Amino acid sequence: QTIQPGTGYNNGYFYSYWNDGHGGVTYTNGPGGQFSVNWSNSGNFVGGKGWQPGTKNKVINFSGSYNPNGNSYLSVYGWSRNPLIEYYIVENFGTYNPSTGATKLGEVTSDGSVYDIYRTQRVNQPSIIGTATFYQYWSVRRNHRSSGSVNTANHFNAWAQQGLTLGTMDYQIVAVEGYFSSGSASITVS
Repeated sequence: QTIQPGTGYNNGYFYSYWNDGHGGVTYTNGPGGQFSVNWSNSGNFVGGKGWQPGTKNKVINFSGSYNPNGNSYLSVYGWSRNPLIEYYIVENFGTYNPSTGATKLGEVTSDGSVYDIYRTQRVNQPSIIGTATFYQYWSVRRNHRSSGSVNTANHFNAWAQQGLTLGTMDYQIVAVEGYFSSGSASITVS
């Protein structure tokens, strides 16, 4: 019932599950848009369900439970190509706000909360095209939650307004990410 890292389709949804090989993570696809993650003294991992490709105006619905113990995120997460960008619309997190130390590039209101916007840079890091230097875009929700709706156009438009351009979309998922933590989560996407 559980899987090792990979990508594919499961009950009509794209999934991606990646880990750094440290151990301590269990990823399980469920019926429809559902997936779960249970982790205990993990390394870095990212898993969840959605679409390949994403779109720039999707309304993404999610529902469930998210119980990190340590550094983890719950986000709409994905990539663009040309330019290569890794992006996040962060609905909830654990012990670390991923924007800590990052330069704030604005605010956007969407789906019941203000979000703060940031750009960061990854230097010679793994990516969907190989080792690369690339930007990351962040919207960080002020009011944390583990169910709701995300109107991705509000974010992508706000990012563009601020000079944060997206290329052609690659995948787009609701993802549970961890970085050397423990936790459990069970999320249904639509």
